[PDB]
Amino acid sequence: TQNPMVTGTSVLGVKFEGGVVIAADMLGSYGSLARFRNISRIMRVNNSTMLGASGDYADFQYLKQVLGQMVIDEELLGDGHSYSPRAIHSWLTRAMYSRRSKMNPLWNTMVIGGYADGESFLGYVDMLGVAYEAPSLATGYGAYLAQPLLREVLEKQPVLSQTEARDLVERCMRVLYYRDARSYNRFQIATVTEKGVEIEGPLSTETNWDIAHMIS
Amino acid sequence: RFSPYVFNGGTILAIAGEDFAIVASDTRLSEGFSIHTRDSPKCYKLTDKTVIGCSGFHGDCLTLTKIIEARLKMYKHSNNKAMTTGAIAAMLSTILYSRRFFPYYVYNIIGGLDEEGKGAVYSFDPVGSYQRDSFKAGGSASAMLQPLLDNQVGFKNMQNVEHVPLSLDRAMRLVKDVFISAAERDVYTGDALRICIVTKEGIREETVSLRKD
Amino acid sequence: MEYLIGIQGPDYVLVASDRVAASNIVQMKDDHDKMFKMSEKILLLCVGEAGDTVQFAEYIQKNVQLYKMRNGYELSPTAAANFTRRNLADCLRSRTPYHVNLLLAGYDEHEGPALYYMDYLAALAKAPFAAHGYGAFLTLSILDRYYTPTISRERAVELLRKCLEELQKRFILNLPTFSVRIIDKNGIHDLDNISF
Amino acid sequence: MEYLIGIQGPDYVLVASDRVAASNIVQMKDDHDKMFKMSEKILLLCVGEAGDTVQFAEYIQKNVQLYKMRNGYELSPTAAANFTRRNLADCLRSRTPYHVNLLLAGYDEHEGPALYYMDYLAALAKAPFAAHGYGAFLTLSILDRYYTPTISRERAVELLRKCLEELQKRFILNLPTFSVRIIDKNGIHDLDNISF
Amino acid sequence: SYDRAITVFSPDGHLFQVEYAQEAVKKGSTAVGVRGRDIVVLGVEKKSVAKLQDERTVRKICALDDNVCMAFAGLTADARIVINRARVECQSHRLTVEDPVTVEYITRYIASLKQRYTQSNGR
Amino acid sequence: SIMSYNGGAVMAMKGKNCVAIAADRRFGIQAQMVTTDFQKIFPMGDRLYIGLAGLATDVQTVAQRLKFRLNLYELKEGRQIKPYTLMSMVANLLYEKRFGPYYTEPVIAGLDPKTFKPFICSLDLIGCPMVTDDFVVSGTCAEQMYGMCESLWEPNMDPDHLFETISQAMLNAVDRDAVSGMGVIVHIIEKDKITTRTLKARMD
Amino acid sequence: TTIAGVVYKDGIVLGADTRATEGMVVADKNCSKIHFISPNIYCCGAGTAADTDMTTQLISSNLELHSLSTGRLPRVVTANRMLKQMLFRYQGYIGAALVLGGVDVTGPHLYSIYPHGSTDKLPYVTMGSGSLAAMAVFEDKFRPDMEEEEAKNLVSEAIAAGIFNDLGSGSNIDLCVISKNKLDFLRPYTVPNKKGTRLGRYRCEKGTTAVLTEKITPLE
Amino acid sequence: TTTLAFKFRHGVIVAADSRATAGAYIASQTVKKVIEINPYLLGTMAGGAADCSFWERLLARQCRIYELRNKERISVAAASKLLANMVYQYKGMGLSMGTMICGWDKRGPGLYYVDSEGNRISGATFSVGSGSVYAYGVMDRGYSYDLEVEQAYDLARRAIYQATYRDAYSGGAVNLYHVREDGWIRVSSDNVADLHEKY
Amino acid sequence: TTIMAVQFDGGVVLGADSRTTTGSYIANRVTDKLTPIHDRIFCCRSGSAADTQAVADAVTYQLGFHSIELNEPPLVHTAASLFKEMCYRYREDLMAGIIIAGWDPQEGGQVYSVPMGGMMVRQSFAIGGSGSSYIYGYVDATYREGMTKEECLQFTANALALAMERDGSSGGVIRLAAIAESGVERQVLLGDQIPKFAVATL
Amino acid sequence: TTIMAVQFDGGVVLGADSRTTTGSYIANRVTDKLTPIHDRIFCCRSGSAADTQAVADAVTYQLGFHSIELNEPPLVHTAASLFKEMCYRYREDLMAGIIIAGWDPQEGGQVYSVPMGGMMVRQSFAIGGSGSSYIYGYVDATYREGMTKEECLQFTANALALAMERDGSSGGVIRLAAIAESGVERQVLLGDQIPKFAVATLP
Ligand SMILES: [Cl-]
Ligand SMILES: [Cl-]
Ligand SMILES: [Cl-]
Ligand SMILES: [Cl-]
Ligand SMILES: [Cl-]
Ligand SMILES: [Cl-]
Ligand SMILES: [Cl-]
Ligand SMILES: [Cl-]
Ligand SMILES: [Cl-]
Ligand SMILES: [Cl-]
Ligand SMILES: [Cl-]
Ligand SMILES: [Cl-]
Ligand SMILES: [Cl-]
Ligand SMILES: [Cl-]
Ligand SMILES: [Cl-]
Ligand SMILES: [Cl-]
Ligand SMILES: [Cl-]
Ligand SMILES: [Cl-]
Ligand SMILES: [Cl-]
Ligand SMILES: [Cl-]
Ligand SMILES: [K+]
Ligand SMILES: [K+]
Ligand SMILES: [K+]
Ligand SMILES: [Mg+2]
Ligand SMILES: [Mg+2]
Ligand SMILES: [Mg+2]
Ligand SMILES: [Mg+2]
Ligand SMILES: [Mg+2]
Ligand SMILES: [Mg+2]
Ligand SMILES: [Mg+2]
Repeated sequence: TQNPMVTGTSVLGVKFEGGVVIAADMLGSYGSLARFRNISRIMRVNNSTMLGASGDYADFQYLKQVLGQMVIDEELLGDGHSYSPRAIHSWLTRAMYSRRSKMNPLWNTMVIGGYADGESFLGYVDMLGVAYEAPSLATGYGAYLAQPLLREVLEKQPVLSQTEARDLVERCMRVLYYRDARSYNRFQIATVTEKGVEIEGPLSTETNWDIAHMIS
Repeated sequence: RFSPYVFNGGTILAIAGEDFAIVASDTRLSEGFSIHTRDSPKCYKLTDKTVIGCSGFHGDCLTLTKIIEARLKMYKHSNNKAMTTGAIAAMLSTILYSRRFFPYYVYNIIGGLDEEGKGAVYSFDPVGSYQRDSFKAGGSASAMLQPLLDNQVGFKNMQNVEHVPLSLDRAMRLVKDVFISAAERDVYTGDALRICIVTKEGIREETVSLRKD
Repeated sequence: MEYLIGIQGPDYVLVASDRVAASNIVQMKDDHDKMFKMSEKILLLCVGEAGDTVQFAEYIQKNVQLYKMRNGYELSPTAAANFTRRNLADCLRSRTPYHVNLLLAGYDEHEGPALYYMDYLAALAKAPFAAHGYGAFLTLSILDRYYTPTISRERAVELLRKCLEELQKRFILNLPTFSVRIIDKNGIHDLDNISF
Repeated sequence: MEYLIGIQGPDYVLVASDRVAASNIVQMKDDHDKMFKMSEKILLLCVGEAGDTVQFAEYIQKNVQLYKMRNGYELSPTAAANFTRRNLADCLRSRTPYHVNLLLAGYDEHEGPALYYMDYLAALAKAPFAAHGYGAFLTLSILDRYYTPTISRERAVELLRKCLEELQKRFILNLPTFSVRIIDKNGIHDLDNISF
Repeated sequence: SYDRAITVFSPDGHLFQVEYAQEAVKKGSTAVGVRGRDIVVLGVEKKSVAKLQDERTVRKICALDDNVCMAFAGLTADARIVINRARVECQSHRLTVEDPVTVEYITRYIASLKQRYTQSNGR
Repeated sequence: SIMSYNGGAVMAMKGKNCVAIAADRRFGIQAQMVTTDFQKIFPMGDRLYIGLAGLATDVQTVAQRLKFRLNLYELKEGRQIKPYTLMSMVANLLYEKRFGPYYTEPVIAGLDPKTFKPFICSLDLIGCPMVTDDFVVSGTCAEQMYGMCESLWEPNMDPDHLFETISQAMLNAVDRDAVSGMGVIVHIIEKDKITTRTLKARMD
Repeated sequence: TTIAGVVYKDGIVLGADTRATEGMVVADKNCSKIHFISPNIYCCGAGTAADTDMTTQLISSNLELHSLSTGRLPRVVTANRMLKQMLFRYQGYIGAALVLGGVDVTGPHLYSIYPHGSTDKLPYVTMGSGSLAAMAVFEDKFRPDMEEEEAKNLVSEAIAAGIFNDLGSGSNIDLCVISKNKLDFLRPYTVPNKKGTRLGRYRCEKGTTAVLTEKITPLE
Repeated sequence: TTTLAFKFRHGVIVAADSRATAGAYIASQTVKKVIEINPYLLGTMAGGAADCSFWERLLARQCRIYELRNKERISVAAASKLLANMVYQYKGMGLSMGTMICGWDKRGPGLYYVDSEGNRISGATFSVGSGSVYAYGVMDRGYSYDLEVEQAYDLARRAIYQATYRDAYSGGAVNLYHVREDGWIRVSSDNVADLHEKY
Repeated sequence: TTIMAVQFDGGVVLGADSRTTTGSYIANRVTDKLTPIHDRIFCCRSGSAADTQAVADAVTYQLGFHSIELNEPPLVHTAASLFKEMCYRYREDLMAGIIIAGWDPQEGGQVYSVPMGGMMVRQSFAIGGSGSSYIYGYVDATYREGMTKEECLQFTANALALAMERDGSSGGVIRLAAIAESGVERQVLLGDQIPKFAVATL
Repeated sequence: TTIMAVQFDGGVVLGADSRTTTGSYIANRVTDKLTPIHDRIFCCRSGSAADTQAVADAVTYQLGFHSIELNEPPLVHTAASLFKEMCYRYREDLMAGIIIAGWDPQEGGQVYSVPMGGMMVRQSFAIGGSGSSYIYGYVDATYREGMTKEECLQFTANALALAMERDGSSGGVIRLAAIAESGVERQVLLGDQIPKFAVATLP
């Protein structure tokens, strides 16, 4: 992609005790137009790993196609080895870097969440092959609006319960809906634990508009 | 138009002693006016005797370190010995030059022991020009660090001062001081300072807290 | 490309300038003079953009002469250099900037010889020797190498010649002749052209 | 800027070229030779972009010499000029064009003296006299004014000198010395450099 | 393209196609070289006479460059190929090293060309 | 960069009852040194100095036009200007040219003419003032200067220690800048005297 | 820069960080960004520092002339109009982004003012390179009619969010609290950032620096 | 950078400064700009540091292969031509190299200027780099073929020194080498600040 | 932004969304884009906030003074003319798309558009702003001659809700005003009060 | 252009305007923008006429061959996937906004959008082309789950008529197609058959 077309906004993620939660709204925007209002921007990769993507939705669908086929291929072998979250994140880093280096990027920013061998995994990869791990992540405007809130809570309490992480994510989604003009109040939350990957949705945040009467 | 590069910050420093080398870096990874993470060291262990510091575009830092890792294993397989600090440096110069027309946006400094067991520092530009140094700063705050090292390690501009060998204890104090000074003024340098000390006994690690603003 | 040079001894300032006016691939004049007499003991040497150079220098010249007529005595070299600088600086950001590079050479009764360098931006520096033009790149190091503060005028004309011979040898432009003048307590003296 | 000149008489071709290699504001060599011997009776004079000039001329030179070894006799001046043109023209729209301007001077047993002009586009013209470089602008009219087809070699060298003296007088670039050679039935002869 | 292995080993370590090439040389016209003190001479059995021949066109002594020449024996059409390859190489040498070739240099070049045609597919 | 066309470096530093101000000596045009004694620090009072780095023409113009305004001020007020007031005067002068600025970023160092309290500040090219209690730097090697000042400066230095600190901070900073150096001048300002020194310095 | 303001039950709380940068280098660690307009009106400034300084100084001065003439305490609306009409006339070339708050005869008022001359009257606002971080805190935690201490807590939390998440922001948190009965200019309010220790000592003794020339000039 | 070289009766003098810059930042003052290609050939670094070092290292490789294949040392002419031919293919791609190839072969002392623009020229004296105009002035006024060895050293040293004074991009130390018939020798390394005190 | 006004027998209804954006950051989510120009004359503002605030302030001044001089309520047509004169004269330096609507005793309820460029036309109903593109079809199909005040308020709220769903540059709350001989009645629709039309799921 | 398709129980309705412009010259006022890809699968074409004709012809070829090999009617989802693969792969060299709609025995009536860039999404109804901007509001307000065939044809004709009034790049006649297990039924609305909505002229 040289010129992104239909795009998704922020993806959020946070580690918690026993898992990882990621969130993304269900909108594909076409410039300012809220065009495709019921699309999933999250993929279950395999039992231990999930992915959420900002940016060009066609390129995300391509990655979903390729990655989905890679997991099918591995499962056919029935040999007791599976791609860990970290392995998937590595692969994605290489794939994005390689496409960058051909001056033909996949126009995406991604959040990979996972749970394997008692460890929560949360990793970022961008369209240039910049990749890293952290206890919480937020792409797009989420970097400016949601990440400060995630990090403030994590400083007071680095280990969150599932429910605490889930409530924190809902608070961030609300903030994004108030302040990102490319957001939409219909979203999914995906959780990975010992039990696997669960995608919940469509969800909505309650909103407050009391400030409308507080101009003077 | 697409730009294949971004600047991700990072300051690196290496110092050669008589029987040690230090490689140090901050742990902030930045982009634009934002912090990606506060825990991203810029130092990588290559062998028991050699560490490399890498700053600049993180996409290239990650790719280049993985290439170096593969090349060290290939070397060991074909030659039946680990690559020396010097050979790593010479090889890295050629890897960087292979991208002369689409460079790795990476400033590299190698610190390690040479074949006599003495500290060795090699510094590089992005296309692989390099040389051996006594000490060298790279990356975001390098202009802030280097003059103090010139003064305090090189004894430059000082009269009536004995030119003593650099102890590990004094090298460590200098390292911590120049990073604390840099964290005050360079917006990109912060969070924490990671220090690797290479000696004959192995590589040990210290970390010191820096300001988080 | 025009060349100016000055060399200040203890009681004199020696100056020289090429005698070429060029246009495109031709020399159109080979006896051109780049020096302007401001007063009995001041020369302004001026190079740069066509039109600007003569317009600027002649404006300065007339105003220096006016000051003499109004007041019955002359501006000092230093006062003249600062007056020149003020005008160039004042015009820098105007609708009429002057794209000129200058040397001002003078002798003052009480202060002795002075040589001033100015660029088109109007930075003013006093110097023991100086040069303007692409030829300065090839000659300034010769001056740094051989000069002294007490250099006699016979020796200074040799030093000047070495600079000019270096242009004949090494510079890509054809600058075969140079005007040469010296200023001292007794005013401005014309010396022989140095010619190749 | 580099200068080449050729003058064809009845039974000879006289050529000259400046001896300067320049870079930015300096001459870096003052005994440079722009002539390449292709065979016993052919000189190629080549100017233009750095790298391209030598690479092109030496490629031609080797191939002319190869023809001689393969066949036991030499290419004629005309055949050599056309070979040169074919190569330059074939490269013109390739990934490796050569930015070179040329004269080719030769003597053929049966056809006599020949002088060919080629520009970087690879247009080829036979001429009784020709020149390349900015210096040609100042010298061609001198050739038009004084040349005749029966011009003796001792007169041709005087005519050449007048052209070179014109460059010293009027051309803005410092070209103080020139290589001079003449070709006739007896091969290529070096003449004294013409120097100023 | 034709990739048959033509020159191969046989059971006693022989390369039969090379040995047969040597038989071709042995049926060629005799050629002699003698190295003198300050002269070197080549002489060759003409091949024929044949009074109706244009002598010039069948010489078996050939200049490679101004300072090097050669004679050959064996297949004349093959020799012409080797000669013209060497002539090209003499000009490359002058081009890149700005000296004529040594006799040894060009001999070495010719020898390695010949060795390659004993170890390359299709030839 | 317009600001690097001439190069140059200035700094000021606070001590116990004293201030210091320093500058390099080079006047150059891009790569070419023209002189090695170019004045960048100017007296604005017995115990008050202004140092200017940036485009040499504007260094000179701002110093001269500032002196014009200050001389008139002192004649009208019948007193020496306070350091903070000089800062404000300079800010006003620079901001008048907000939409075609002078390319200079001054530093001021002095002692109050009545109380002798130390003052230092710097201004950007459009007149934004910054007062500090330690040091200020301006020039083509600001980063190098920050590194030296951050590491060496300490509070309440006596004049001898202040002199060594500002000197070492300047010398080692400019030695990592191609277009600053060719000498260093240092003024130490105290209640009862000014001490002016040129330093042994690299000339490359 | 991170600057912010809120309307609380009895007044206004303004906030600001104290970093000023030149490029990606910290020039000032203790810049004052909360500017006096009148005794009852203050204004935080972001954008081009000389423009925020000179613009607030000018309006403050014109407002003083106004209040000297009227004999009355100035109105926040009046500062707002004067600022916006001047900024509009300059077409965004005066790079002043302002948070204006005060308390007048009609109570508390808070406005954001942009360089091109638009203004918004709101119960909370943020500006500067840290404004999104600070706004996130407000959207998550602002309630109408907060008590003074809660409002001070909220604003400092918002400024801290900018401080820690924006490379353009840093050093201290300043607050200004304005009510009918009081003005508390709290500089600093909090100092979440501190230089680390110096571990070595570089105290260079007399004669360490080689000297070429010296002149002492005694003064009266 | 300032580099120079000249042929004279007793071989070739080769000299350089030691400064590298990145914009106005001085990145090093200990650059080795005289490149030891092999024991009988020197090269010099100006323009792009990596470009000179890489291509002169490739030159060194090829000269050694040559020596092994041919059983004799490559000429200065041939070595300079190998380098010219290597870089010619990259014209227009932004290599920056200006080098002097310095040796002593069967034609005696040899000196060629070679650059990334495609130039390759033999000559008596050259200077290359941002400070070359300043070195030329001093070298040209003092140069003769018949300079005694110590006089040639002094000239080379002083020409580099004077370039470092005027050229912001030149400085550090002056490094001086002498190509003799049996190989080159390192003559001296003098800090510019110590030369200042002397001159 | 989305703005709208609609005429009924005896008055006008005005409405706007409340979103102000810089790029895709929402700088004000509760903007009041309906600005009073006189007792019974409002304007709806779209385009540059600086420009529309400046122009509205200036017209308010001009119309106020005019009205005091004449000792009569101003004509809606006069207010629109004042906007038009300024928007046309300064069309190369403004990015302003305005709807003027109100009531006067001479001509009753009236709606004028002054789009970018500074033309002026009276309309039965007007829409503007970035979000208006998405509701041309809807308004063209839904508009009926003779709508009551309560019907016009519903029509405006529905149209604005639809625009707000689709236009990234529009959103927040719906501000409505009805103007008639009796005065001005303002209200806000927020949250669940905003008309809702399902996403076409499955 | 304005294009649209809408699902009902047992089939789909497709529609388009008929205007092809070069700049603001109408080069074809009776364009057929509904292209058959197989017996019961159509595409609606918007964007570059060269691109959409070339892509439609290629997919028709690919799908025809596939269908002979499998000896079965093709899936609508397979047709859409083939368009998607081509529109995605060549996204830098195409200006194509496609709607694929049809019927197959496995999944019944289906509508897919393949907008510019080459994503693919199944929708209850889809709209595209330059004129679609003007009818988002109308379709959002008007759409109802469970519409009959005769209601879906009315909905489509009304939406297209509204878009055509407002969009300079849309107009002419309305071409409609209904696809179901029984076949394809095509019709044209022209002149007075095109739904009419008054201009709101002044009281
Ligand atoms: Cl959807
Ligand atoms: Cl999934
Ligand atoms: Cl040869
Ligand atoms: Cl003034
Ligand atoms: Cl107001
Ligand atoms: Cl800011
Ligand atoms: Cl060195
Ligand atoms: Cl070889
Ligand atoms: Cl040569
Ligand atoms: Cl250089
Ligand atoms: Cl000497
Ligand atoms: Cl607004
Ligand atoms: Cl409009
Ligand atoms: Cl509008
Ligand atoms: Cl709008
Ligand atoms: Cl909103
Ligand atoms: Cl039509
Ligand atoms: Cl589309
Ligand atoms: Cl479409
Ligand atoms: Cl279309
Ligand atoms: K920092
Ligand atoms: K919206
Ligand atoms: K239409
Ligand atoms: Mg910060
Ligand atoms: Mg002019
Ligand atoms: Mg080329
Ligand atoms: Mg320096
Ligand atoms: Mg220097
Ligand atoms: Mg405007
Ligand atoms: Mg096309």
